[PDB]
Amino acid sequence: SGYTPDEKLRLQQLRELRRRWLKDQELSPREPVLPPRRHSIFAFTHVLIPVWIIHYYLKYHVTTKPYTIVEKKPRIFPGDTILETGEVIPPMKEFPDQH
Amino acid sequence: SFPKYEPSRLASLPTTLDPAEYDISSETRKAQAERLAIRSRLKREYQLQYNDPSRRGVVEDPALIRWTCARSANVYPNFRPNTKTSLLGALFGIGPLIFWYYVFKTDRDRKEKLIQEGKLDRTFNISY
Amino acid sequence: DAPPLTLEGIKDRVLYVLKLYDKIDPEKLSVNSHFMKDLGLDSLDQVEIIMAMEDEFGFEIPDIDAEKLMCPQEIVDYIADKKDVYE
Amino acid sequence: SKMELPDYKQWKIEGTPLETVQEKLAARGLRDPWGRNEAWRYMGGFANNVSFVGALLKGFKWGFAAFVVAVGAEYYLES
Amino acid sequence: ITKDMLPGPYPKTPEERAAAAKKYNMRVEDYEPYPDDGMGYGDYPKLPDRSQQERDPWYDWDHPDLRLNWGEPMHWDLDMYIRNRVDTSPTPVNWNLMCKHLFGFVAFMLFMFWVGETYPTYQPVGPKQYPYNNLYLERGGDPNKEPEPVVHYEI
Amino acid sequence: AHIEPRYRQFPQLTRSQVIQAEFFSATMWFWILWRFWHDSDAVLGHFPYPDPSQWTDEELGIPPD
Amino acid sequence: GAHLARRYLGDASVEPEPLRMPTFPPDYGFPERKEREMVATQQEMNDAQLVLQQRDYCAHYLIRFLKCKRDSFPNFLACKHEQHDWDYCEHLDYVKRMKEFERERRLLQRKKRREQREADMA
Amino acid sequence: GKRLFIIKPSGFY
Amino acid sequence: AFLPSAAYLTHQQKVLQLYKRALRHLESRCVHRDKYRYFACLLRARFDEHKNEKDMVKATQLLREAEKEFWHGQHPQPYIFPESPGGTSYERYECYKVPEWCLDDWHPSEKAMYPDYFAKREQWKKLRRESWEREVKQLQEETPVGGPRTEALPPARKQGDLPPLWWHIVTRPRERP
Amino acid sequence: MLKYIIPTMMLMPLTWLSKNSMIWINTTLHSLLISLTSLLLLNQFGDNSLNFSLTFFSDSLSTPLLILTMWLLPLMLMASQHHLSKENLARKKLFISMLILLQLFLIMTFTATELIFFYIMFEATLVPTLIIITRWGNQTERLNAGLYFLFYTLAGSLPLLVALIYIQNTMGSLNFLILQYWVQPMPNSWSNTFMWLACMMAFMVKMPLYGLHLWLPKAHVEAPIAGSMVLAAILLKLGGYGMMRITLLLNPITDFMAYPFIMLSLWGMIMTSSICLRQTDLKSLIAYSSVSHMALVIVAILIQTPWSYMGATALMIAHGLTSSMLFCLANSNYERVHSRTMILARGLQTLLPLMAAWWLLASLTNLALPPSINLIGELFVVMSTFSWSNITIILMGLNMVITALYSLYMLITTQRGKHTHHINNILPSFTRENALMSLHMLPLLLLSLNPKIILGPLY
Ligand SMILES: CCCCCCCCCCCCCCCCCC(=O)OC[C@H](COP(=O)([O-])OC[C@H](O)COP(=O)([O-])OC[C@H](COC(=O)CCCCCCCCCCCCCCCCC)OC(=O)CCCCCCCCCCCCCCCCC)OC(=O)CCCCCCCCCCCCCCCCC
Ligand SMILES: CCCCCCCCCCCCCCCCCC(=O)OC[C@H](COP(=O)([O-])OCC[N+](C)(C)C)OC(=O)CCCCCCCCCCCCCCCCC
Ligand SMILES: CCCCCCCCCCCCCCCCCC(=O)OC[C@H](COP(=O)(O)OCCN)OC(=O)CCCCCCCCCCCCCCCCC
Ligand SMILES: *C(=O)CCCCCCCCCCCCC
Repeated sequence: SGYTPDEKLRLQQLRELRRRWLKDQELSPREPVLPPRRHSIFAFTHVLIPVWIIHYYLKYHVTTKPYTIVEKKPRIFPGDTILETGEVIPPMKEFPDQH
Repeated sequence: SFPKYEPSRLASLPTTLDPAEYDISSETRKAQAERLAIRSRLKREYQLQYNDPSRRGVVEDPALIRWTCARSANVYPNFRPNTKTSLLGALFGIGPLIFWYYVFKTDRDRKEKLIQEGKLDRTFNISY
Repeated sequence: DAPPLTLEGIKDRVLYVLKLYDKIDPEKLSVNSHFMKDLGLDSLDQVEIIMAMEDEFGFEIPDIDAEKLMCPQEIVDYIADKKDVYE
Repeated sequence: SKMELPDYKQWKIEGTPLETVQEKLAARGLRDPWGRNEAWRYMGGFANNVSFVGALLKGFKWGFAAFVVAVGAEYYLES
Repeated sequence: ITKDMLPGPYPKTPEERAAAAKKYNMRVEDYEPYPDDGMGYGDYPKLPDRSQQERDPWYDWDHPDLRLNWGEPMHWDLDMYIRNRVDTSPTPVNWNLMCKHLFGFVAFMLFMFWVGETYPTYQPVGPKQYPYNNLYLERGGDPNKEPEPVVHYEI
Repeated sequence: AHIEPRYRQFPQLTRSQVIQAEFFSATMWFWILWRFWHDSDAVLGHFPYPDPSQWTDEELGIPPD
Repeated sequence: GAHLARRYLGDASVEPEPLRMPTFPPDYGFPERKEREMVATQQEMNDAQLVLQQRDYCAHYLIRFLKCKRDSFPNFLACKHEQHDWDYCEHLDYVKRMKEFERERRLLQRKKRREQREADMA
Repeated sequence: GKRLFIIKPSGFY
Repeated sequence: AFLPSAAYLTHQQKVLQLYKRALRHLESRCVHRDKYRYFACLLRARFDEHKNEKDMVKATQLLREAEKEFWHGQHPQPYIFPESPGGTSYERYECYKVPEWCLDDWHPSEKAMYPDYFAKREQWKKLRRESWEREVKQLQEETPVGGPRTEALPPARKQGDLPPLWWHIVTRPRERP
Repeated sequence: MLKYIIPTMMLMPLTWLSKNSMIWINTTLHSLLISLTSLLLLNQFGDNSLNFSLTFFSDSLSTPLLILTMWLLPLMLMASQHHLSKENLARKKLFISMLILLQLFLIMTFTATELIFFYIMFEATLVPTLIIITRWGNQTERLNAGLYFLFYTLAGSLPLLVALIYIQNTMGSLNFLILQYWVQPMPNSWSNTFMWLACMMAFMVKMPLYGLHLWLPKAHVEAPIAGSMVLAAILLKLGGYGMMRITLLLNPITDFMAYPFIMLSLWGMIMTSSICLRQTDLKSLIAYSSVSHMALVIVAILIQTPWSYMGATALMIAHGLTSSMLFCLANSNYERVHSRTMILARGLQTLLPLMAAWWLLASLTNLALPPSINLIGELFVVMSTFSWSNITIILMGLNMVITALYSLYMLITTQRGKHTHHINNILPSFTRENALMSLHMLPLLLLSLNPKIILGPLY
């Protein structure tokens, strides 16, 4: 067995009222009635102004203080020429060639 | 046959395996009808206030106020100092205090003995 | 995603599933065809019809509601009530 | 608007594994009433899906052809 | 809310038990209080200690998030048996069998990591060799001291 | 135009998604075969593993007494 | 990996213990045994900032390879020859370590045969 | 079309 | 057991709930549709064998050991529908189900944004507050002494009267707001 | 300090001569001007404390408590003007007079150069607080809560009076500046043991210590919102201030007298956080959270390392702002649902999204999210207690786990889940409420930028 006739009548009436409610939930074609209110600007305003700001900051307030920007010294190989000195690094010993 | 399900405190017995669910006797029918009647009368008493257009507030639950007043405000008037409560108040009240006292006292006596002998390595410790 | 259901589309899909069930001939079937009185089906058949509705529309009908849907119009009305169609 | 559903007569289970299921049920006198509901899954475009070695070797033919072309191009490029 | 709707002391007479069972909106035969061992429960009902997860999720509850109704006597540990917290629902495997299998698996894995620590695998090679007395100055050795010469040979 | 949903049957495909799927499967197999051609050692082996049992005693320094 | 079975399921008296080996002197069995020559200078691999795990006896090929890798930027597929030279010399060092293992294992065999011959004689 | 009204709490304040 | 209308579960309802749980857990065990269809017909045969059983004690015993059968042979992670309780999408959109009375607290500058909606809402609120006293006196004249026995609600009997306690059923939120 | 005492007294004719619709606006405006003026106390030096007169001085410990105190008065006036809207005009002016007078007592409590003046002001702060709780408290329990609040403090503090007059007769002075140079070692004797107890137990009650905290989840709950704000934000910190002054004199006897109280507070921060896990009252949950946070300040004062004092004064300021904001959020829901039960109003983020953002940020500061000064004080106390004993890291970490648990449990319970259906008087958030929340939270977040002004005399 299924519903009683009272339950089917109540579901029918609630169904009609529910569908009227949901149909009233639609918008009008005039609603929402609102009150009355450059191609590469991103790469300017989000990079080129921050690189200016951060480079000014790092150049004249951070690198002016000691050990703030400390850098690992550049790697020196046999054969290199030092720019600060002009000193040429002597190369390695000639290899006991294996193959 | 099949391994029987053994219910635990944190894993209860299912409704489909409970032997008291399949009762057809009239005392269980009257108990379940009376429970449905209580739940239905409380349901009606709720949803008359809940569906009221004039009501704008809190449908106050006396069961909730009754629960919070049982949880806090009625505990001490329903307290009797007896064997069970005194042993649970001594075990759970000063037990851990004595335990952590002897733990931290042992650890600090050991640390102070190693420090005043120069045995604890304290080379770079200058923040304290 | 998720195109809206209409009562026309729900009724067509429900009758489409019930016409693909071998214990119901399609030429007798209508929306008011009671499964036990008219179509002469078992309660096991009604449970299987509800499970085919669940596998068709993708949501579970609970058993307190599944024991009561005894004609296809009741099923379409229940799927309307739980999907809120004709907004 | 109106989504027109296809024919319900076109989903017959002959030629599907539902046929083998109904044969192995009718061997003991059982009959399946929901096979035509399941029959769309095994027919039409969803029929004859690939295996797993057919799944891994998708694009193997064009990839191996491009490999032949690139090896030939570097063998003709060194000269 | 008023005085005779608040919880009271432990019921001793059956009419006090019936008045308390009427107070907590439940049957007299289903009303059991916590046992009067003085812990401080009063006449509050001992509900059957289930989580709210076991409640019927398809029933139209008055509090659908909590699976609880209005006027229903709450469990003493209702804040504990919420669905955000401790679940008491029936498990497909027994509790003791779960505990035995999990403890045995964890104990067996720890025992086998200890055995494999006691019997480690390696490769049929010697130690890795390093120049300059096993890299004495590189490993922070002081240059005022002179290490023992660690000499490696060809093979 | 967009895709219209179908009922109980294989959906409408775009030519673009099919040629992209085929192109990236072909790119996968071309890259696997190309790197297996040029390297061939990261899978099978870089250097021949020597046999210590076939080593003589003179190169290892084992004096017979 | 059969040597694990020979050390565990057999005896360890003939199998070498990897944490302490060589247990035998490096001249015991070698008349005038030559040393391993270090090609890369200590200051050269100090200035090259090599990892202390990487400052082994074949650091010179690693220095040449890192110099090629720095100098051939951005052509990151340009210096496979220096890399294979460094890998080949690491392979030779690994063969030398295998020779140390087999030398210690055969001298443990020599000590075992020696003490068994001594137990048979005296 | 068939735009539905979205009941949401008062976002003015 | 626990139902809003009935006070118990009948034997027939327990058998049907067992049959549905068994088919769902079997479908979880028997993933492919042809194989599930085969074993589901076998399970239908196992339920149709003891179907015409008129001994209620024998049927109760068969139901009980069939529940033990189902408990021993259930899938540990059965398939749950997503909006079904336990499912991966269950009660997901409850954070978007704002009740209807929150529109009453809007500022008039955002009620002016939807003039026809609130103008059409005021007649719903009017309809509810004229239906209310009639549906209260409808409930008090039909409910017996001692309160209602079941949680069933009676429908409306006259024409022009709305069903009693209809507002929070009709004006409930949608499932996808 | 007279340039702050005199305008606070001039707030009394400002609140009694104001027009009847102007008595909130005028007191709010001029107390905001006093709070602006409070920043002149940041004239601190690395060697010397800012020593004004024979009566008043301010080091870097009293200065953040002063700025927090003078900042708390306009926020208490904003919080307490909605539920006292229907009050009589004379009783409204009496409430504002009790708030102004409590501020007047506190700002010369923290600056007291001499310790018996500190005692007189310190116990003078009971009387407006007692009047506020027992007069403008809401429920029945406010009278009993006023009894507990009065008679724990006086039971602790009347031995403190005898102790301070004994120091006055022995050292010759209770000037703290003189006692910085005339301090003598306090050796082991039973006389000095009870000397230590008489000097410390009043402040242990005021913090509160675990086991003596039973005045607090009734006084903080049964007060009105301005009472709850001042009790959580300043009146617990009077105890830590008095401890950091008075433990100058209690050495070396503190090095073994501290052990029972360190055990009580290290176990009370576990037990009261566990209590917070099972509270049904939201306001009591915030009360036991305050006990849990002040237990760490007690441990940090009793181990008396510099990192511990820095973390303790940072945690006192941070907890003042955070607990005041948590009570104000609790009041913002209590003024809608008229119940302090936490499980009643649920799902409130669906209704009040920006107020739920304020709930989120106050729950994040409660769980000590870095880089807030909550985490700074928490973290420095954990560093110093680890250096004290390495096994205290277990209790500190377990406390942090339970603290995160009850903070986010409070957030999830009140703000998340399905909303309560039968509650329909959930108004939108007023501008007063959101302004109150922001005036708590925005200084608490800006103090993460420059946190050195809340790290005490030995930053
Ligand atoms: C001295 C000059 C100082 C200038 C800089 C100021 C520095 C920060 C100050 C404080 C910033 C937070 C205040 C605004 C948020 C609160 C209100 C709110 O919800 O607004 C949403 C609203 C936009 O949202 P909506 O959708 O419209 O409505 C809200 C939604 O309904 C629902 O809302 P919702 O949930 O969608 O959105 C809330 C969202 C929710 O998200 C979260 O809660 C996640 C946050 C935590 C995780 C991520 C951060 C972790 C920590 C890392 C960052 C700090 C260190 C970074 C440095 C590097 C590492 C060391 O939170 C946020 O978006 C907050 C962003 C900023 C986070 C700061 C940390 C807050 C976390 C808690 C404390 C952590 C430790 C302290 C850190 C202090 C740092 C200074 O914002 C506004 O309209 C802004 C109003 C104006 C704000 C002014 C703030 C400064 C005022 C100071 C005045 C005096 C000084 C003058 C300077 C003025 C500068 C403008
Ligand atoms: C919160 C509630 C509880 C509060 C507890 C407060 C602390 C507990 C201990 C307080 C002891 C009393 C004050 C001591 C002041 C010390 C000053 C001094 O000079 O001491 C050295 C003096 C030494 O004597 P003297 O100073 O004359 O001699 C000079 C010093 N010698 C001895 C070296 C020559 O100590 C005393 O005279 C006695 C001190 C102990 C007094 C014991 C009585 C009180 C017992 C505890 C009561 C606690 C409250 C109970 C009620 C609670 C509410 C119901
Ligand atoms: C090198 C060392 C390596 C060591 C590795 C192992 C160390 C840790 C050992 C295990 C300890 C932690 C795990 C136990 C607690 C787990 C709590 C948890 O996850 O709760 C989740 C639970 C709901 O989870 P679930 O069942 O999945 O939900 C599905 C939908 N209902 O949610 C709930 O029920 C809500 C719970 C809220 C209250 C929580 C109370 C418990 C708090 C536990 C604190 C533990 C503190 C440990 C301190 C250690 C100090 C050293
Ligand atoms: C001896 O066998 C040395 C190798 C390392 C130990 C054994 C590793 C066994 C697992 C890897 C090889 C698996 C072959 C199927």
